[PDB]
Amino acid sequence: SVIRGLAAVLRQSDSDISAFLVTAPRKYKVYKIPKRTTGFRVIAQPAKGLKDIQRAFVQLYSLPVHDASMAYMKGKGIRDNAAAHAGNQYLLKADLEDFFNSITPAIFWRCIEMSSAQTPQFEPQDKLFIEKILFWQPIKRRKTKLILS
DNA sequence: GGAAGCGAAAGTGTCGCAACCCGAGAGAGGAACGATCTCGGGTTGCGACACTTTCGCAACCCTTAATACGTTC
Repeated sequence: SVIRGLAAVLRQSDSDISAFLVTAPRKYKVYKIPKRTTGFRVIAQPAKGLKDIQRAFVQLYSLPVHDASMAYMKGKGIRDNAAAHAGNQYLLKADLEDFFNSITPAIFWRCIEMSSAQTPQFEPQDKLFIEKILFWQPIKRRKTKLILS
């Protein structure tokens, strides 16, 4: 079903979407961006074909997001985030470690299962395709390690 | 995640020294052997240190990226 939806949006055949997705987790270009002090960050960008599929997926399936989440939200940004705290005198900042690379298919599916608000329902057959759409395989030899980039 | 080279940490084995034991031997005391002391060789316990083994830092960025200027993750 996910495949049919994507094929319709991208005006492609079910077969060509399915074929592309077989090795989608490996279709990432890896490069370095300089840090502002010394050193580099390593970035993995999906190939163009995969980016299109990923955008289509996000368009087709609305996942719930809390109002406290300020990043990547339409009409919100760093100004809104800062303004939320401007009237208070005491401040605490905390950070999550390796945030994106900590999110695995296992976490994703657990969150789907646990979620209070109306999550899209996926057929078991679609779960494998979704994993291939959303998660990157950093290590060629280790097919079992999929993470968000 | 983890190349290649490197060294920290930690466990094990080696080996040389000191202390001890043993029998051999020249020959004090005084006039018959053999007292006392030292040579030379062997054993055993000890502990400092050499040797061995494992771990972990982080090169590379995989065929697969985009290019109007800034900010944030």
